Amino acid sequence: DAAFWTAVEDGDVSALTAALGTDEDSVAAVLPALSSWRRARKERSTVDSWRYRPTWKPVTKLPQRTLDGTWLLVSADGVDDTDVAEALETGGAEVRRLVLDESCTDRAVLRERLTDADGLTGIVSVLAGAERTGAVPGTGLVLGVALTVALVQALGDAGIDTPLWALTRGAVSTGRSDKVTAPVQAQVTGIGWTAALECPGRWGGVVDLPETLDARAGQRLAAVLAGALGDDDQIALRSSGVFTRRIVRADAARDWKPRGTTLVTGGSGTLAPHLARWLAEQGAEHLVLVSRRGPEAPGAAELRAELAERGTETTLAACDITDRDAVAALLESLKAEGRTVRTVVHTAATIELHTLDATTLDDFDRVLAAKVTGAQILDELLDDEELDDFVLYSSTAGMWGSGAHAAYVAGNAYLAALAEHRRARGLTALSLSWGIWAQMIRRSGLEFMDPQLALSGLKRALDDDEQVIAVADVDWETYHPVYTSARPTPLFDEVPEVQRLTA
Amino acid sequence: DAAFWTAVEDGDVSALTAALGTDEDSVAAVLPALSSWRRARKERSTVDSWRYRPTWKPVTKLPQRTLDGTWLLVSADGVDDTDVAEALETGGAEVRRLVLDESCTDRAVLRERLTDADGLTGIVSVLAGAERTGAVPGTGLVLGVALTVALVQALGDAGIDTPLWALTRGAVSTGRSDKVTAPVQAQVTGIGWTAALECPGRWGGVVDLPETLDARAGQRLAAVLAGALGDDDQIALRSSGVFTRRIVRADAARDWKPRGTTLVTGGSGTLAPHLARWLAEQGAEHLVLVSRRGPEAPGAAELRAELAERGTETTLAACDITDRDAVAALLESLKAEGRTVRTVVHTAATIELHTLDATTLDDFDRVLAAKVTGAQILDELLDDEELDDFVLYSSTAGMWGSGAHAAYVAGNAYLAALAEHRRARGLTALSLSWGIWAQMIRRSGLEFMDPQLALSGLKRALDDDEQVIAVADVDWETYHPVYTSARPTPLFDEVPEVQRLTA
Ligand SMILES: NC(=O)C1=CN([C@@H]2O[C@H](COP(=O)(O)OP(=O)(O)OC[C@H]3O[C@@H](n4cnc5c(N)ncnc54)[C@H](OP(=O)(O)O)[C@@H]3O)[C@@H](O)[C@H]2O)C=CC1
Ligand SMILES: NC(=O)C1=CN([C@@H]2O[C@H](COP(=O)(O)OP(=O)(O)OC[C@H]3O[C@@H](n4cnc5c(N)ncnc54)[C@H](OP(=O)(O)O)[C@@H]3O)[C@@H](O)[C@H]2O)C=CC1
Repeated sequence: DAAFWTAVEDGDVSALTAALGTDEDSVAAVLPALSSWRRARKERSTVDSWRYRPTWKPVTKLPQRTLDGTWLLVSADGVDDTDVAEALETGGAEVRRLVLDESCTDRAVLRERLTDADGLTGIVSVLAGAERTGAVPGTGLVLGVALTVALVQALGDAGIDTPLWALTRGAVSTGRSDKVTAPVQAQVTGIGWTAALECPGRWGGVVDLPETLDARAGQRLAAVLAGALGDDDQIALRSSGVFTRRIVRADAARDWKPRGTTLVTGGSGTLAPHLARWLAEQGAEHLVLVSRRGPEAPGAAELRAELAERGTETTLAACDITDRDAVAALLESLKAEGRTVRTVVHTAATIELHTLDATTLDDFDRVLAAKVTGAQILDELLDDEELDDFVLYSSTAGMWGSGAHAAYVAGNAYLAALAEHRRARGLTALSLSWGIWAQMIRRSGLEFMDPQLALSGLKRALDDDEQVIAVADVDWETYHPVYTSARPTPLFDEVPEVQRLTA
Repeated sequence: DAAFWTAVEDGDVSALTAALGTDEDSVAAVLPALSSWRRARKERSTVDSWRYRPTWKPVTKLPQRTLDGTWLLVSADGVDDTDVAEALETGGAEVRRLVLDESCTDRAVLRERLTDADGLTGIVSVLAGAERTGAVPGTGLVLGVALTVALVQALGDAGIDTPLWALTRGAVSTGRSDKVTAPVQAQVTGIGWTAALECPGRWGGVVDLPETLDARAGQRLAAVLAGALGDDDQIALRSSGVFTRRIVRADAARDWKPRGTTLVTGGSGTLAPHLARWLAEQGAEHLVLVSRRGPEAPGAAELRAELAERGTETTLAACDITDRDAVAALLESLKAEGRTVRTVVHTAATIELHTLDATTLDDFDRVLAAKVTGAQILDELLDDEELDDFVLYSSTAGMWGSGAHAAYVAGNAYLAALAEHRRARGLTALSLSWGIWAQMIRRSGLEFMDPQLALSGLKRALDDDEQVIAVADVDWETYHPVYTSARPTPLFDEVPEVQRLTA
């Protein structure tokens, strides 16, 4: 068999006409079409091993357990704690409220408030409630987001090794009819995931909270906070009970074709070229590539021409997607040609590394602002009528944590949520998590992907009206052990090849 | 893939010319030859899962251990015990010699000698040394063979539950240059294997002994007898150390063609017809089918004709292979045509069931005498020059034990040994262990085989100048558990599918 297929895989051989004994003239009559059919099969089959979804697994049996000692409950602005204070009280603990203000975004200012606060038993932050937007210049950062990075920083500054937990509400979808209601808080989740990795000694976990925290949910939360679930840190809480998160392989409904005008942000970018070629191969009649540099960008003028030869008019535009009125200018402009944007693809991003201890608000802001303010602005303006697609580029760094990627994970998890939140209200949106496209890097367990195969991923996704998926080549037998080397986790236990390993 | 091959497997479809897109006229031009190539592949691949060899696994680390209490050492005629008595003495035990005589072949007569012999610690029989041939009328049974069945019978009669062990010397080949020197004793092995199954409470095991039992080998034997090896009952002892037996799958060198005259015993038989057809398909120009009935046998005259149409003169002969002078008559006869017998195939057998407690010497003799005296007689007479093949038909009931098959196992294990003994002296011989050919039976874990596939087994064997192999379809996941239900054993641990199960 391997012999047989190898022979057809390469072609230009008679090892077959031997092994089969059918003349020879009727071999190369069939050979290419068979050689094709297995090129195709080989490529569907590999791609298949690249797709993954995050999913929520019910906890069948929640070990009964209560809280002990003292717990600091960290809020801000006008974030209500009561409902959560009550659960910790009735769950057996003594509660220290620590309210914060915008000036605490400063890690020095904040550490000054952690006096009379050692030998705590646990810490609990409901800073994700602080969704307010204009309260820390000159950043565009969300209040609670900043305070969160602050809080983590101050505690490592102060040397407080007591375990920290973050609570969101409305940032996860356990599925069913569990709408995402506050995509913003998924930023904190994002940091949470990452802090798990960076400072595993003092990170508890993160918990989405149900619309209403009743008594049972109270008790449940208290048990989770206590330590009930061991190493299981990503947790949702519903009135139906408790779920922990897993990453699963996707199971191996229509067609898809680029109509009207297609917008692509991050045009000056690295991946942008592959996508634009690809889209021109799908019959794209007009591509708008947007990017601050835009026209006068290092590959801009030649790929413009390369696409103009295949029949695709591609207008380069210079615009900053962080600019409500520039983008509004451009959008309203084309509508006056008049175009119709049927598809947006949002690759606008600046990937800068940075650790949580090191980073500053301004690094954090720099990384987020393009992806994020990008999407909200696109989300505000775009017509939402007729435009049948709205694809967001994302990363596994953001379907789960990565060391030193806190902001990018924060930004990427927001994309997914904003995607889930839009679908929730009946609007189209796909957040797709790549995946590294084509050595220091490659030993981490990640493998690089062919841009075309990788775009096969995206085709399938677009055909299937997905809302969030990953497309990535992972060698789990080296990835997993790297990943867990400090902190252990069940996040990947349901990935078959990761099971074999565990045994 | 399964789709793809199914389509070609059955043929007469265009699901391919679709899935491939290569016209359609050039599909059925190739389809049959491809459809053939996978018929062939499918059949090599199944057959492959049918082949097995017995093999001997070195015991790396022999738990140090000695013997305790009293051991009865059972001999006969002029079988020397000393060398073995000394090992039990120096190995820490008190020794009761119990010599037997031909009249003890009677289980009543024998039980009268087991008075003053309870609360023994173990029993040891070296009855396999009694290879003498004319000492129990009217049977042709080997002395020690009969005494062995006797001994087992008397002990269950007497209710003595102390564990029994049988020693042979020269009946196994650990491989290397380990010649088989006394094929006869493998009969006792054969019973031994079976008694393991029938009365597992009082059976110890069986041990081949090295040419010379020195002190180290003494110590080793004493440890084996003590209980060192636990559940491991088939054991060889060499100066290099101790081996236990395993059944392994064979690994998936020339060609083979039936020349001159081919002799087939068991001609009137069930399998004989398939073989004769098969041999006529290999270009056999003359088949001698021998069998007491011979000419006037239930299918004889028509298969004779059926083979005469394909060009193969097949002479039916009436002869009893238990008759040194009849067989000599017939052999010498044909040489006077003159023929030359190039190939013998020895299927002459009477498969009657019978338990060890129930059986009588005469049942035991009936079953053996055809297979066995058959082969010795063939072995004595045949020219051994020019005749390039000498195939013996055997059974897994005889590559290992079966309940109630003691005699057939005894006879089948002798075939293998006589095969190994002939090769040892540079004579050709193949003992092939089938395998059931095509429901009460089939639930045991055995599956029936196509006569043609099954003969593919034999082809490969004959091409490869094998000396002993099995060809059998076994469902191990039901066979193994049936097999071990009373008595546990490692005999099959090295068969991959039996490992999975154990876990
Ligand atoms: N490359 C890879 O292998 C991987 C990529 N990804 C994801 O895929 C996407 C593409 O990555 P890649 O192309 O490598 O990233 P790049 O950094 O190459 O692309 C960023 C593009 O966005 C533009 N951009 C930056 N800031 C702004 C702004 N304020 N307004 C408008 N445009 C801006 C930049 O153009 P300009 O500077 O001209 O404005 C640049 O061309 C990313 O969003 C990333 O999350 C995920 C995993 C791996
Ligand atoms: N059938 C199966 O599925 C299996 C077969 N086997 C092995 O394959 C072989 C063939 O089995 P099968 O054909 O079923 O057995 P059969 O009982 O059908 O064949 C026995 C043949 O040998 C002849 N025979 C019996 N006694 C004597 C004698 N004293 N002299 C000459 N011939 C004698 C008989 O003919 P007549 O009475 O005319 O003399 C009979 O035709 C056997 O040796 C067996 O060990 C192993 C496992 C399964």
